[PDB]
Amino acid sequence: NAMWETKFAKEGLTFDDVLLVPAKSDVLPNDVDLSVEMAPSLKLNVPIWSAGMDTITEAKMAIAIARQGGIGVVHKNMSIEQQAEEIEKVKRSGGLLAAAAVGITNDTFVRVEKLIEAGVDAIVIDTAHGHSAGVINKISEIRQTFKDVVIVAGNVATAEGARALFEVGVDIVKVGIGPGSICTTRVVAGVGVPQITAIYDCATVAREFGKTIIADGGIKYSGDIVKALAAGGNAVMLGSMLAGTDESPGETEIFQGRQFKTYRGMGSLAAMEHGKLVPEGIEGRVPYKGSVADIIFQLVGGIRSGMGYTGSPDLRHLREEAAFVRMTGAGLRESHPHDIQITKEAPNYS
Amino acid sequence: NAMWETKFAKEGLTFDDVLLVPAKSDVLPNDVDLSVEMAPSLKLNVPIWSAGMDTITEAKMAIAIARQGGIGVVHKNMSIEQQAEEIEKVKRSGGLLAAAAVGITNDTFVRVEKLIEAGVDAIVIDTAHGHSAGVINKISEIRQTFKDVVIVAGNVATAEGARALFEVGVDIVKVGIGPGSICTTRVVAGVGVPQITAIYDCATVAREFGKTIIADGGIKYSGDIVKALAAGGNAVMLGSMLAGTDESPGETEIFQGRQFKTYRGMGSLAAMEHGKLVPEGIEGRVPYKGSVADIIFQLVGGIRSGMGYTGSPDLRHLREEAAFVRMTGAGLRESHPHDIQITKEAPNYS
Amino acid sequence: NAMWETKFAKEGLTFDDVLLVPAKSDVLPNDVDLSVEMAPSLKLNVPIWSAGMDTITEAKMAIAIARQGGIGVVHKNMSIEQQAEEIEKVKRSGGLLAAAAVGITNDTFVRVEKLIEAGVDAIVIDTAHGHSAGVINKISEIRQTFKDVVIVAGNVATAEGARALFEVGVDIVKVGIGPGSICTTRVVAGVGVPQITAIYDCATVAREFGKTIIADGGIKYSGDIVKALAAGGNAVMLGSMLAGTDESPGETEIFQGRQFKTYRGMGSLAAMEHGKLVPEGIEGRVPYKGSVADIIFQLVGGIRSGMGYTGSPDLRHLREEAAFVRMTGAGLRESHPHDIQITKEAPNYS
Amino acid sequence: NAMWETKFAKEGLTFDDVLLVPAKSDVLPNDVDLSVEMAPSLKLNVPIWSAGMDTITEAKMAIAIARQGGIGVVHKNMSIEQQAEEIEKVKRSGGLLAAAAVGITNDTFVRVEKLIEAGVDAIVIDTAHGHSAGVINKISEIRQTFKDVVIVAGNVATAEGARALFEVGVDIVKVGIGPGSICTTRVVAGVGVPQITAIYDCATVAREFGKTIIADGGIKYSGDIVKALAAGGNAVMLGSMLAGTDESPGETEIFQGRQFKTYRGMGSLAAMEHGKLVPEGIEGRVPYKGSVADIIFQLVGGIRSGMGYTGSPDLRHLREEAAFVRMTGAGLRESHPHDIQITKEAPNYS
Ligand SMILES: C[C@H](Oc1cccc2ccccc12)C(=O)Nc1ccc2oc(-c3ccncc3)nc2c1
Ligand SMILES: C[C@H](Oc1cccc2ccccc12)C(=O)Nc1ccc2oc(-c3ccncc3)nc2c1
Ligand SMILES: C[C@H](Oc1cccc2ccccc12)C(=O)Nc1ccc2oc(-c3ccncc3)nc2c1
Ligand SMILES: C[C@H](Oc1cccc2ccccc12)C(=O)Nc1ccc2oc(-c3ccncc3)nc2c1
Ligand SMILES: O=c1[nH]cnc2c1ncn2[C@@H]1O[C@H](COP(=O)(O)O)[C@@H](O)[C@H]1O
Ligand SMILES: O=c1[nH]cnc2c1ncn2[C@@H]1O[C@H](COP(=O)(O)O)[C@@H](O)[C@H]1O
Ligand SMILES: O=c1[nH]cnc2c1ncn2[C@@H]1O[C@H](COP(=O)(O)O)[C@@H](O)[C@H]1O
Ligand SMILES: O=c1[nH]cnc2c1ncn2[C@@H]1O[C@H](COP(=O)(O)O)[C@@H](O)[C@H]1O
Ligand SMILES: [Cl-]
Ligand SMILES: [Cl-]
Ligand SMILES: [Cl-]
Ligand SMILES: [Cl-]
Repeated sequence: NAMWETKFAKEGLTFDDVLLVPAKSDVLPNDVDLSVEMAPSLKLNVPIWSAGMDTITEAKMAIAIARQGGIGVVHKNMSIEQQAEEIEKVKRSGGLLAAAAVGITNDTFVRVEKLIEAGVDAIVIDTAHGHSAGVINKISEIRQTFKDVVIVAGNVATAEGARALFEVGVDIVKVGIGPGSICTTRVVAGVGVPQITAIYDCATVAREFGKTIIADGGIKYSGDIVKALAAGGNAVMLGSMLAGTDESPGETEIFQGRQFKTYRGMGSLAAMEHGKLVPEGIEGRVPYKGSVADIIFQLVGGIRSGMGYTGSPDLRHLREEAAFVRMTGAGLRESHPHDIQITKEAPNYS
Repeated sequence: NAMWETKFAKEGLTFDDVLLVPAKSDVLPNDVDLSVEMAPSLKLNVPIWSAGMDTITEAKMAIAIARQGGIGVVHKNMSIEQQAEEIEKVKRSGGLLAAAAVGITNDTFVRVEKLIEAGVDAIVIDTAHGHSAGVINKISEIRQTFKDVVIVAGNVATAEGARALFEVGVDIVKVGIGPGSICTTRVVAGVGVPQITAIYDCATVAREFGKTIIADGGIKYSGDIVKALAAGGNAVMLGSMLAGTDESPGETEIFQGRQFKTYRGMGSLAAMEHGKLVPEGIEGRVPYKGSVADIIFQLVGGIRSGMGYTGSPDLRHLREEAAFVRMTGAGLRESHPHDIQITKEAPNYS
Repeated sequence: NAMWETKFAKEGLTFDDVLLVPAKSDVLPNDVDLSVEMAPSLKLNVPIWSAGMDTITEAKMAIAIARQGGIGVVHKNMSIEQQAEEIEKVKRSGGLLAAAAVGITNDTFVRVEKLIEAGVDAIVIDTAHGHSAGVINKISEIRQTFKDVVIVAGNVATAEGARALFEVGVDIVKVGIGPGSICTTRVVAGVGVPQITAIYDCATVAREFGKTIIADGGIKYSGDIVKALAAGGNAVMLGSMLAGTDESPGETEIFQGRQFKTYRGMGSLAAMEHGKLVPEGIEGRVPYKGSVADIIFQLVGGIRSGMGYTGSPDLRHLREEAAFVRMTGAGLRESHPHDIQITKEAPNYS
Repeated sequence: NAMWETKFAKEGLTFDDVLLVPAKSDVLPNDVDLSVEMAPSLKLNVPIWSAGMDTITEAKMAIAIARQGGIGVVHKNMSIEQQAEEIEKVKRSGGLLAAAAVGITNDTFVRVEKLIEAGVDAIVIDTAHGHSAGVINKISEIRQTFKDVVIVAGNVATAEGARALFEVGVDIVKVGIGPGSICTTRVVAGVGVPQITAIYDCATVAREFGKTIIADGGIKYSGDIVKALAAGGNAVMLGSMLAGTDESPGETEIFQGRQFKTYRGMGSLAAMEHGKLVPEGIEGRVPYKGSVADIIFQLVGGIRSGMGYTGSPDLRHLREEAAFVRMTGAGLRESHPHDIQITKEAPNYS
């Protein structure tokens, strides 16, 4: 049995397993082009999507991140009327780009229709297991019903899963099973793929179709964005790094003389109340980060620095030509600050 | 010398070394079939055995877990009359399934006979080193004396050990040398096999015989059960995850304003008093977990979630067709929640 | 250049990298033979040498460990008259075995002569770098001067180093560069070999000569002794595990309501005062352990347990036939107790 | 696409991944030759450069380290007149060797000229990404303008980067992208090479040209210097290990009853104020270390000890002939002191 014999053949890498190799460079960081074409009708100035989560992205977040060159995915833990109204708030703030999450439920077709009426630019079909017959069949039916809307669908973590979604007309495949900071899928179900490998395997398929992927989950620092893009992601999706900003939906708390905000998985127990299956996320708090504009400024600055190191004048070169080097945990220790008592907080390092 | 030259050839994986790869799925988690045939006369509704330990399973535990679809192994740190009486309590609670542990001692044959008189469904011949001449010879003699009883025998961690036990008529081989949470076998004797590899090597033999194995020890989360089953285990045995429940034999203590219960290895010093050799277990305490019904509900929910991800409609497909991906410690860090202060305890994550 | 190209070819394992595989066994732990012939005139009942260190072995320690079946190496941080007098105390306690450490200094020949006059059974030529021209030349000269004395010489960590010492008539080669608990050789000089690999490479040479080796340093638990012997060591040398016993030279201190004893490297600054080069050891304290008899009882019990698991009826079988399995750090975590609050101290686990 | 297929082919090692193998030795540590020819006109008695950082090296540091056999790189976070004046202070302290850092800015040519007028011995062209067209072109122009000055240029971490700099007449290539203790390049930009591999790849090129390299960053102990030199570095550059000395520019602070000094990356926010791009360093404090003379004495003593172990009579033999052994994290744990409560601080181990 080939299936029995190859049970443990596959290997997987995540962000902390790899570094990008410096290469000959002709481009300064400030001259790098960060724009990316997600689909023929959807181009971003910076390759960053904000996560469709009820503690990350409502209209306030989507407005802030679109003004920085990204796009926000308004979460679906609200009525169809409310979610459409959030989209109208974004479009009425200068015609900014806006995306909106939908599930595979009995309201999906009406919800998509009202979101399109509100001016939405992308529909984000968000499911725990995108590589399933019922999901692929509904997606294909959505694709034929709404022929002109940009469709993001996920999540998958394998070539075969990304191919199954591109085959039914998905424009953008969202990649990531288990890497999220608030996620417990891998300890509760035992299922996942290390995220760098998942990006790489799915990007290989996306290139064959001429489409794009979103690297979703597990990003901890600006350098992880560069790794995610160089592994083949056309853009990334961020929760943890946008959590605790002014524009995120919560209100700040004071715990032990310091400001925090709530960040919780959409599969946590509390989040599923807001909208049977056992939880696959936890509920937590993160330190108050400040404004989205300031955070994106640091992220973008890390991407530009990385691309100056790799000689990437645009994201295409970073995706196609940047090489990695594998490292051990000892290499990870060398990569972070070591043998030093940090006295002042850096704006891009905690 | 081939033995000298191959001293370090073998490699071993445990649960934290691997993840299950998501695959094309046609089955929702709630429609998954969790039943397993351990032997022609013994079928379980959920593939879970409770450990034959004096701080895990007496009649109260065996009743609770059988009512959830599993089976309990009543421990043998009691007289023959007492252990038979515990079995009668289980059978008088609605004819529930019941198993009972026996050693290889001078009372084994009488103890097995009285347990069969009490209505026991499986005999669990529990030994530290199942792959030994004296144990295999007594087991074979038990097999010929009691021809119709389901026999579990262990523990082994190699193909040759599992084969030696199946060769003398053992119905179910219990697998695990050293992985137990309360176990020190590997630091005291230096002996063991990482548990995923041990399950896989033994399951390969079990398939040749048409018999089954129990993956015993080292399970920390519900996702480890899915890994254990996908590595070839027909069912798992749990101590740590059932420790501290209402139905476990101890009484709850209050330490620093919180409830705990005693959990100790059957090879710890205190456990061997209750029933020379140096200890191979420690004595500890675990937080109070609540009822067995609530804990099994979370475990079962993780198994169903995992099988929906792998597209396994029953445990046979999970055993034969699910693939793994290997990961580093960095991948393990990504798999658990990271970079977040958990504020609310999840029912399936500590 | 082959030397340039193979700079990083070699790989090395230590105790925490490996486990012993259980095998078919015909021998109970209590029936195992632990005796070992170190040289034609030197046989031990248990394969354990106590370290020649000024906080481990003087006459009191050598007496206690010889009474348990081992042999003690009286340290040389004392005059020739004093060290010879310590040996007389051992021989006057029932003719017990006794060994004594010598350096390569300008008193070595007189010191060896007086120790032989006192009845010493083995001379332990202790040097930091045994694989050096000056050391090998003095050793060869000692071998020809004292033709009938058992000679231990070390330390080396490679086949070529062990071969160089056996070539000049060394009876027993002591193996270990850097693994000691109190040792900083590897961080100060950058030099060493992981200890399991060092034992294995040197044992390969020892078998060709028909001689023996002592696995010296890095032993943390009784299971490490079994790994050390199965990797090819004929016996082990212990410092850390005998430190803090009643029979060790220090007096007990009380720190924060608990008893401790001093344990320090013979290359620490303080130890070199007692007897230029930069220190290669640290000075520390360990918890009070109790009597040597009780500690050896636990160690011996772990060895017997390990050999029952591997089916080794004597140490020859363990050396020649026991197989290992390699494991990751995740496997190490599974091997120790995990996910449990230990409440009672085990006699063989801290 | 070969670039796509080889995205993860490369592997990298750092100091904690490797140990030096002991070898046959004819040379005592005190007889080892530590001198190194960096360029035909620049020879050092010990192979150590002090880092060109505003919390490490001004005239006071450069004087102290030159008096120990090394050379100091006076940092450039000061005017041209001030930096030239610091160099005059060094030359007026007995004609000691002195080096000075320059950037690639609009003052570089005047700054180099005034530093040469002051008697500087080496120019250290310090850039974040030495493998860039603009940097290589300015360096080549500096080489043709100042034909007789020793030129150090960096930093690179690849063979192709080192080759590009040697091709334009650089005498000494400085190697290290990301390993620095105060450095965040690898987490902010995602870019780097584990330092042992980076030294080895660049040294391979340096040998073809007959030139030299400086191993810059990540050195934590004296043993790391030996590893860095044996991996092919002709000398090392130190920040962390010289930070907090009397001769470093800061003044000592008292924090919680203990003395500290400020150590900060030249890419930290505060350091860039002293002289847009996002920070790539943090600001911290280190314990007060004492005098440079005492620290160098310990470092040099570790190098001599290492070379006695490897049988290296001079640095050429260490570079060309010393072999390494690879180890896991378990091997790293064995290499440091373990299972001991250090009571007295060692002069070469924290
Ligand atoms: C409860 C869990 O929730 C989540 C898991 C992962 C990511 C999340 C992100 C946002 C919100 C919730 C999330 C879940 O839906 N689990 C789950 C597990 C296996 C499944 O398998 C299927 C499925 C299989 C075959 N056909 C259709 C669906 N749905 C599944 C849902
Ligand atoms: C003291 C130790 O106890 C246990 C070890 C491992 C798992 C446990 C689970 C429940 C209760 C006690 C356990 C033990 O029996 N150790 C031990 C070690 C090696 C042995 O080897 C043999 C043996 C070898 C050859 N023939 C017969 C028996 N019995 C052995 C017992
Ligand atoms: C100071 C250090 O001390 C020790 C190191 C390692 C183990 C110890 C155990 C007990 C007591 C002291 C120890 C040492 O001797 N280091 C040292 C380092 C390199 C050497 O190289 C040579 C040497 C090389 C070539 N010929 C003769 C001697 N002796 C050396 C001594
Ligand atoms: C802000 C950062 O600062 C440093 C980074 C690394 C080491 C440091 C050591 C001392 C002082 C500052 C350092 C930097 O210059 N980053 C940076 C990143 C990418 C770059 O790419 C280029 C570049 C690329 C192509 N042509 C010319 C320059 N310069 C770059 C500078
Ligand atoms: O509770 C959940 N379980 C599993 N994954 C989740 C859950 N909630 C959000 N996610 C995923 O995790 C991503 C955010 O991960 P982060 O950026 O690492 O914090 C989201 O964009 C989702 O893809
Ligand atoms: O003290 C002992 N020493 C070694 N293994 C033990 C001991 N007691 C119980 N076990 C094993 O450990 C299992 C429980 O492991 P856990 O589920 O990881 O807590 C039991 O089912 C036995 O197989
Ligand atoms: O200070 C020293 N530096 C390096 N090795 C030492 C030093 N002192 C003792 N040793 C070695 O370390 C062994 C003890 O190691 P332990 O059993 O792991 O504590 C001794 O038998 C010596 O071989
Ligand atoms: O802030 C910075 N970012 C990145 N690297 C730096 C920065 N400042 C200094 N370095 C490098 O780090 C080296 C010192 O590293 P350390 O010896 O490990 O403390 C310096 O010689 C520079 O090569
Ligand atoms: Cl449409
Ligand atoms: Cl029967
Ligand atoms: Cl003699
Ligand atoms: Cl010039």
